[PDB]
Amino acid sequence: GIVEQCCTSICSLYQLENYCN
Amino acid sequence: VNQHLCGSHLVEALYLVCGERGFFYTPK
Ligand SMILES: [Cl-]
Ligand SMILES: [Zn+2]
Repeated sequence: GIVEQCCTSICSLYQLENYCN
Repeated sequence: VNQHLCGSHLVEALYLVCGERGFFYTPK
């Protein structure tokens, strides 16, 4: 998930917007 | 790579990025 994707490697604001509601 | 320490940074960044739309945080 986002832990998998954003903790090993740095997610941008762009990538993180994907998890919004 | 501590998901727990990392997780708390992520919930804070999702609060800024998502703002008003909100989000679900399932640690999943
Ligand atoms: Cl930390
Ligand atoms: Zn920290």
